Amino acid sequence: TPSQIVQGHNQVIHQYFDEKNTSGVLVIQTDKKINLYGNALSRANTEYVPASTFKMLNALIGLENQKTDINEIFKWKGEKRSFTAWEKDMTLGEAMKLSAVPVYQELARRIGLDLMQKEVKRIGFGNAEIGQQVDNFWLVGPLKVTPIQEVEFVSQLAHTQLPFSEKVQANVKNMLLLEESNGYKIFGKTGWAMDIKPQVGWLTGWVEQPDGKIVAFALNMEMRSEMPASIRNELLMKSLKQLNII
Ligand SMILES: *C(=O)[C@H]([C@@H](C)O)[C@@]1(C)CC(S[C@@H]2CN[C@H](C(=O)N(C)C)C2)=C(C(=O)O)N1
Repeated sequence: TPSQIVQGHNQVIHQYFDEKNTSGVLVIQTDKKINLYGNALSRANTEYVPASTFKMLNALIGLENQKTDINEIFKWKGEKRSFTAWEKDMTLGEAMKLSAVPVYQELARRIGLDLMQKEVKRIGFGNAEIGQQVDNFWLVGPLKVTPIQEVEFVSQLAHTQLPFSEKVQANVKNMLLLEESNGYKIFGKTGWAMDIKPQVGWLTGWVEQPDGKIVAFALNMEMRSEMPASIRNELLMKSLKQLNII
């Protein structure tokens, strides 16, 4: 009789990242319990630049301090943008889905360096340091945050427990819906800091199960330029299925 290799979800998710030849961690939180998966668990408590995951907090700060509203159409004023898909007028929510950096740079400059630093420190997000460059501090430093801190943050958002008004948190959640089917909802925000070394990739969000249970997640991995952006979504969805969260 031969031996049989027994693949549990811990081993499977570890090998998902190995198969992509990179280091990654997946942080899961539900019922105030955090579990770590992937092939590089030390990443969970390591600080990285948040990249576009910071758009969640940018939106919260801008709406709470009445620098914008959910119906405002941010105009494309004619510069060549990184993607043709971004060259249009759009709302905060559409810019969230597209990760349209110039919309959130315009918002960050409305907030201003002083109010932004104060609010980031009030929330206590990551190292809570934004430096002197108001339009890129989440992309190239100095702001950094751990994956555990991101799962804690996004779980509070999902439960309307952040120190913001309830309506503002509800509105930002609505900007983050990615998928609905069979009574499940998946919310989240990607990030990819391409201009630092090593590059860092994020997918932070939560699943609402059909009975209303919230299972939050923060995927964090080393990126390389040859990777398709969808690698983050692929690794997340395969892992969530292995964990029976979806
Ligand atoms: C934010 O993390 C990052 C920097 C430049 O602010 C950004 C915008 C780069 C990418 S990858 C690329 C950008 N938008 C593409 C896309 O998915 N759409 C819908 C056009 C992919 C991201 C990202 O994680 O998506 N953010």
